[PDB]
Amino acid sequence: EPLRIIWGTNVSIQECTTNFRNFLMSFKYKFRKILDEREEFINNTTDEELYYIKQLNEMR
Amino acid sequence: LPSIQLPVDYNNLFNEITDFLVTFKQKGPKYMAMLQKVANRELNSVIIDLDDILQYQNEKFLQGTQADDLVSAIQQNANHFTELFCRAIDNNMPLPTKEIDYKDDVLDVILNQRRLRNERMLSDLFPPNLTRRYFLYFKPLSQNCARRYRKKAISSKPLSVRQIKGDFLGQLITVRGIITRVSDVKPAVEVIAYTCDQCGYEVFQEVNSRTFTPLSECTSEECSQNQTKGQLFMSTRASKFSAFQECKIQELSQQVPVGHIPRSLNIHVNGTLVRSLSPGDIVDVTGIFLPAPYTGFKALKAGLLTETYLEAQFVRQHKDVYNRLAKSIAPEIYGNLDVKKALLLLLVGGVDKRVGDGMKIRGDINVCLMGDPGVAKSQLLKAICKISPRGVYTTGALVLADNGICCIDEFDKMDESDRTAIHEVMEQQTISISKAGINTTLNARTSILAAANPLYGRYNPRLSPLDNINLPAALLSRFDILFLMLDIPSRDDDEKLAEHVTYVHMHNKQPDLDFTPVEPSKMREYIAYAKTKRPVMSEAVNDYVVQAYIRLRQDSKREMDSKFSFGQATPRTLLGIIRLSQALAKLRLADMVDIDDVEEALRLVRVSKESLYQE
DNA sequence: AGCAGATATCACTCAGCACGA
DNA sequence: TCGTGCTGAGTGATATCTGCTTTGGGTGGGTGGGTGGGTTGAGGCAAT
Ligand SMILES: Nc1ncnc2c1ncn2[C@@H]1O[C@H](COP(=O)(O)OP(=O)(O)OP(=O)(O)O)[C@@H](O)[C@H]1O
Ligand SMILES: [Mg+2]
Ligand SMILES: [Zn+2]
Repeated sequence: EPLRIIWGTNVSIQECTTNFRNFLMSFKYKFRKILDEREEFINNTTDEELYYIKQLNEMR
Repeated sequence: LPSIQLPVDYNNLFNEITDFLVTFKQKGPKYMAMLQKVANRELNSVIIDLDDILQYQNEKFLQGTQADDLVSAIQQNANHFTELFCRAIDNNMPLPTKEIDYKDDVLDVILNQRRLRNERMLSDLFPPNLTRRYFLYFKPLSQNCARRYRKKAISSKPLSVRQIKGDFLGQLITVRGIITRVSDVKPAVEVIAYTCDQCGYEVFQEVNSRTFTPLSECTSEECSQNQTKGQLFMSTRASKFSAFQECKIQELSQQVPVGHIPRSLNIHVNGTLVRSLSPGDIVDVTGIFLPAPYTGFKALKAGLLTETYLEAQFVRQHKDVYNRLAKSIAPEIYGNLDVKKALLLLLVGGVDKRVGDGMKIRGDINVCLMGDPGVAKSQLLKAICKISPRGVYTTGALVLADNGICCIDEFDKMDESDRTAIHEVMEQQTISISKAGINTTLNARTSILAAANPLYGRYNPRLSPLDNINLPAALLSRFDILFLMLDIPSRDDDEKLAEHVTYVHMHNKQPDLDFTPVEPSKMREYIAYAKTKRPVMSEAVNDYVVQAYIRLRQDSKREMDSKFSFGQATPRTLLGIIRLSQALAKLRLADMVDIDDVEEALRLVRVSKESLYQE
């Protein structure tokens, strides 16, 4: 099948597209909180709610 | 193109270079270890020491297998030997010992795919500089090593800009001078990578000139064969770039002949040597003197006349406490203890400026010296400016003085515009530019040292102090401390002054032997330590300062009832008193401000003006 | 050296006819 | 009404030669302009 690759690299454009779509569809700020070593500041409503889905809805 | 028979055989010299790189020792070979480091991406610059080459030649001669003089060949024509050494290094590059992510690099993938395409075509390439990940430089032959082996070191002998003539072109020479200009670092293209929209192949181009003509048409075998006309498009991702910097080196004052103007020589910096030269530093730049041919119509119109520049290869950079410090400020002058102490207080400039209410008391203990001609005002200015790290000397520059003392000479002669500029510097501690061309505002918390002469040239006792001073009274009031210096004739003082000056003229050294001046380095580092320090004051000292303030205010009002007083004491005098006390506490290295410091500041204030006025 | 205009010599398309099928 | 040449001059096209001009600086000028650059120093003038 035609397979699209960024010139000079071996990264598949399809893989990047699907990864970004998955990240946008399912992501919560609690992951950022745990990454930043601020896990004990996690609440139960905002950090457990989808972030970029809400951003897209507000943008629309 | 008639030929000549020159006594140089590049094959033998290449063999010599390879043997030197492989075998030379000074553990394993030094340059083999360097290449091993380069392979593992640990080093990006290789420097060839001509001393090592000379030692290797001496050893070979001692062993009986006399070889060609490589040092002289390198010195006489260094441009070719750079490429020769690069080729020798490439032919003997050790395999990497530390695994690296090859697939990350774009060039690796592109070359691997080119290899795959070539294999496919065969079943039915790139410039060496493209893959090079290091830079080569030549270190001049040290004079000590040359004298040890009975040889003359032309490369390492310093030369002035004038001594660099046309017969030195193409050689490795050293230049001594002061850098006057350095440009910004910019990317210089060496190899250009193109792409074919139709073919799918990559093309490369080598640039060794000021200008180049880009490719337009594909030259690939496939394209040619198939007759497909494919356009070439530049690709900056796969291209090779090297940091470039252009600098100007000017002659030193002692190198110019009598009745001649200094000259300048261009310098080109490539590779990792970038950022090694800054304006104002005296340097010993070693490089290859080369011409810069023109191109196109300019080439034809110019004629035989050629520009020149230097390819940088190596850069060598040239280099009771209160009383002691005061006396060591300017040993050459006759003892003026109070003025020296005031200069110390200005230099340290200790202060706590953290009001946070919208403004903050000025953190500079400004000093102004006014006196008749004859006092060593210029000497104090020059000395105190030299000691200061940010001291700037100007004649009636502020930006350079930011967060530092400003050394202004001929203060009275200054134009009114500069008077307003310094007024803005004091009251607002800001530098503002309002121009069409540009609009930049730079903060300036800089202290000012001012030297001025009276209105009539010499102080007139009959006239009031304000009359003798041309500057506006507000500027005088804003000055934290004002020192009036006068020359009163006297047998004893004149005799001592004459003896001191005569001894200085004869023996070229300080006449005083009662005490030994403190080393300037110790004094400056002590000043820096004091500046780093932060003092603190209590409530009792605050009440003492308040009492001193009321006493001073009453005394100053009584004095100003007459015309002799310079001016009435004001809250500005207060703030100056606390500033001086904080500076003295910083000097003491004790956090708590003591009553002794306040008393010393008060006596300094009294002796700055009244001591000399009463005389 | 590079660029824009021009000359002239290089092929290729539709045109159509003779034989036989 | 398909296949295979032979004829053919027309309609291209693309591989191929013939003349500027330029940088910048007065070794192109001021009937090409000064808003396309140069350009710091001396000089005369009006408002001050
Ligand atoms: N106390 C002194 N001891 C020795 N030499 C001195 C002293 N005071 C002044 N001089 C000499 O005076 C000479 C001229 O004076 P200087 O330039 O130092 O200051 P100044 O008279 O305040 O200057 P200006 O004439 O520019 O107002 C200097 O060469 C300096 O050597
Ligand atoms: Mg002076
Ligand atoms: Zn191609």
